[PDB]
Amino acid sequence: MRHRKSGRQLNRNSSHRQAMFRNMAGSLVRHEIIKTTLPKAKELRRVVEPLITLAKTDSVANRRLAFARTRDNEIVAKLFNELGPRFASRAGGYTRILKCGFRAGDNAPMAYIELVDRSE
Amino acid sequence: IQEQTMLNVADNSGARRVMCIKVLGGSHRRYAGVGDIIKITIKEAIPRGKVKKGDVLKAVVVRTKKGVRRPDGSVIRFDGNACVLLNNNSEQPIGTRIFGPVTRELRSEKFMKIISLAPEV
Amino acid sequence: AVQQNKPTRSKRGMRRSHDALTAVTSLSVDKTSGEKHLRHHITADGYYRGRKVIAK
RNA sequence: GCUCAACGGAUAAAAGGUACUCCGGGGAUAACAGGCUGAUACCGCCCAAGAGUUCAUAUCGACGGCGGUGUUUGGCACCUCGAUGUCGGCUCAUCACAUCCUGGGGCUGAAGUAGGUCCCAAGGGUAUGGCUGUUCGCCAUUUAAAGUGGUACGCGAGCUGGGUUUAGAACGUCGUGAGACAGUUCGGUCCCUAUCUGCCGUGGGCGCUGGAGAACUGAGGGGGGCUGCUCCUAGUACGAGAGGACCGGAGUGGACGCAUCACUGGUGUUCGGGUUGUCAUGCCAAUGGCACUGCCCGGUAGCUAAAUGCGGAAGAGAUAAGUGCUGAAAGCAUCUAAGCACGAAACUUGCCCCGAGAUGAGUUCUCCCUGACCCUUUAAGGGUCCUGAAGGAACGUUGAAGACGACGACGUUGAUAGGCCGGGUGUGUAAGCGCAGCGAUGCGUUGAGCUAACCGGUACUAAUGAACCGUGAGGCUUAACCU
RNA sequence: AAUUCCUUGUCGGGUAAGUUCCGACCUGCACGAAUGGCGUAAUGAUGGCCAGGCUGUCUCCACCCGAGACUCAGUGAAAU
RNA sequence: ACACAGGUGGUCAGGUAGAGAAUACCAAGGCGCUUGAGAGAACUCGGGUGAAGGAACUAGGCAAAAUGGUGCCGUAACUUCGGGAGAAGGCACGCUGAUAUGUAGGUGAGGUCCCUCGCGGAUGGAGCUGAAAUCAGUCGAAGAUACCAGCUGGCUGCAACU
RNA sequence: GCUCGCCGGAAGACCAAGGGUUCCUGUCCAACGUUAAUCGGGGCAGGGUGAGUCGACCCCUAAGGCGAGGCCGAAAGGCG
RNA sequence: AGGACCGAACCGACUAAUGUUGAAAAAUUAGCGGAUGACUUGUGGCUGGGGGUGAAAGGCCAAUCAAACCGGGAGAUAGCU
Repeated sequence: MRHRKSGRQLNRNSSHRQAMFRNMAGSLVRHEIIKTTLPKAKELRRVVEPLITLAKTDSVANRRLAFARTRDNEIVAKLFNELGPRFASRAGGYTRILKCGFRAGDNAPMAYIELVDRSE
Repeated sequence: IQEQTMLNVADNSGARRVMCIKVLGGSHRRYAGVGDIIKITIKEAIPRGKVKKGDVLKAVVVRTKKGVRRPDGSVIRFDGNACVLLNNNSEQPIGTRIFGPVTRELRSEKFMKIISLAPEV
Repeated sequence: AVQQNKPTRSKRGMRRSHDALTAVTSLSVDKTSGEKHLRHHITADGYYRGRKVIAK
């Protein structure tokens, strides 16, 4: 059974889950608000928010870890230069989820996941 | 230990590799390996040993890879499975000298002679 | 595997008794724009609770 | 003029194989199963010649007799030939008692130990292997015992196909030959998405008489009922010795069932590290992809067993075979007829689970609703406006609950999830820099750096105020009580 | 014996236990010399047996990872 | 019968590792296979890993597990002298540096000389490429590190064999 | 458009067979596409296939076919 | 040199599992055999039904074979359903 277990399989293997969460976190850092299904947003909190908690401290090894995750140097640069000072006083909850309407192609519960102090 | 288990022999008179044909004691006892007595065939024997190949006689397990559990939770695991050969009717040690470690679990009745002869308890 | 006798339209209706849709029964009304929305959902013009959360 | 002798004579004239088969029919007719029967088979009882030192019945029972079961070989051809799959094994069972063990007894040619035989008793239990396709059987070693039968010789819309039981091939035998064998050998396709009953789980509606939230009573129903060995009694009783108690106690096991993860481990593709080959991030360095998680080495939570705790009882009622007391019929006598007391793992309770849909719908505690009007075919009703109560339901964050419903926790009067801070754990001294070294590499910083599902804290993020359902004092008859 | 009904014949051997196997004996129901008789190195997706390694075949199952199965949206059969 | 997991002759053939047209990762180039979204029961399919035992399973080691490469030792009963034979059993494999600023070997610009004086020969002898071995160091539990890649031996029947 | 994954002695590129307009452009989404479709190999129009050197045709044969006369056969016809 | 050895393409089909209203009117996934030859494949052609062809199985002759398919006799016959 699934007792005291965390993580959502999302009907894909572990390599695909890690690849989707890397691409998804890069998209969230770049755009700062994205539309994704609600379970994927709930699992996205657990990959985007550790990167910002890393990015509160700026060092060479920390830049290398936030490169090893998500493998995108522009996302590393945004995480360390633009965000970080954006979220330094904030103690968690950098990402906020707003449930939105159902997808037309298939009835999926959808949501908007956004960084909290987005300007617009 | 189980049936179809090969064991080394601690004692001298018992010779080399032995196989457990039956787990004595119990109606459907599957696995017995601490102080239990098992019926034994001799699968391979050296001629200096008194017993010979194809001979059935009892034995007592003295070393088990599964290992005993002590009351505090300690697990003494001995590498290799070992037996001390015993007569069928008497259940007394054929071998004059026991070799290798033995456990304090074999302290009851005829196994007192085994822990007396064996060096490390 | 197969049926031995043909089920009745009565049995079809008794089986389909629980295939009846559930209405929403409550549609929340937002404060800053009185348009109705699903509760805990955006207003389809872009508001959650009193604030314009999404521009689109 | 006919052994047209198949003698009411098919023609003057005619043998076989088919497993390579095909067609029309039949349960008119065999094979499986069921059904009638029970000769046979099994079990029981009757007489008792006798064997038993003598003594028919301790135990066997001659010649004969009478039944019971459906239980083996059969008899019949009632059912299905517009299809009821064949032995065996695997998985899962369930019943009878003609009881293998354990329980209670009687006789004994029962000193004890151990036996034989018969009666009562179905609660539980009732092996693993060598051989062979095997049920069997024989054998090895267990065990308290390794029961006998029914259940389509239980069970192929559950599994298998070793066997008979197709098509290829060979051997032995038969036949001229095709081929055949109540012989052998090798090989040889096992379909089904569950409508109904049935079970196993889990829910919606309504009822239970105003509506709610909880706690229950227990009518019933289910589970569980096994047993070994060592010691004390006690080397006592018993015994010529040898040996040796089948009362009453205590410990420790085998098997089984339940729960749990503190230990011992297992897994741990979501943690850490090593490393082969290649590709990429410009490059060195550091990383990421891919190759079963690339291959490994360890591993947290969770689940788990091989790990650990516990339980099958004691007791009470009524009993069965049996054993009696008093006691007449029948002055004695007698367990029974009037009475009375014992007596088993069986029965009813006792232990554990469900359980008032227990329509016989029960009880207790608490909560909440006490406003008008109109019409009327008035035990009764319909409608309008105002009012919506306790509470439920929905929605959201979710769970050591879960297929989905359901159940439980929380919703800003907040620790419900994620995040964040600290710790624990696990891996094993990260990156970078410096030093040594020709270099691989080593040393320092450094038990460092990462670290999950864990523990303790923290409103940073999402749990919005509503809205919905539910109403407005609850029928009619009759009794203690008061007008 | 690809053949022997009785038959699981009998001796030696291999296992605790061997209706299988090997060497045989000869009492060949019912072998026999081109319907070939008997041996034979190599070869065989051939038949039978033994052993070592190896292991979830098994004792006795356990965890994890994916595709179904369950729930929601769209399309939407079958035999009977 | 289908926008069907099947069938369909020939041509071309990059890098690295590699014997290779195996295999792995990628060039050029083309694709994600025309239903998705959740949860993370039983059960089914395809896998990974398992304490102790290890064939007790079973009609039968069916299936899984296992062995696997090169170099070098070695290696039988019988034989039809070929065999059997990768028999069986095993050892060394990584990286660095030195031998040797890269050796053995290959390929060959200049210079010089000779000649049919030019697509000529000769010590032609700079660069380029370069395997294997020995010694010493060094890392990990493990160097065929992945994919790839044999299980082995004995007795018998039949058929000589492909 | 940016990432990710897959093939890469192909799932890449080209000839042959075979198909026959499926190629390109515009418009549409009734039916087909196992879903939605703005998309399509779907509907509807309009375009597009340019050779002395590439194939065919052609010149020449193979296996073979037909085969004047001819031999044979009841007729059809067989052979050459 | 080898109807030699290991092994891809290629040819075949030994075991297992899945599928068996399939993806498929014999396929898929792991293993398997042969792989310089009694090999394999393309293009034509030839052999026609009581006939062909067969390293032989009642095998094959268009998903059809103990005598193909199509039309005719033909409304064969059917003491059978």
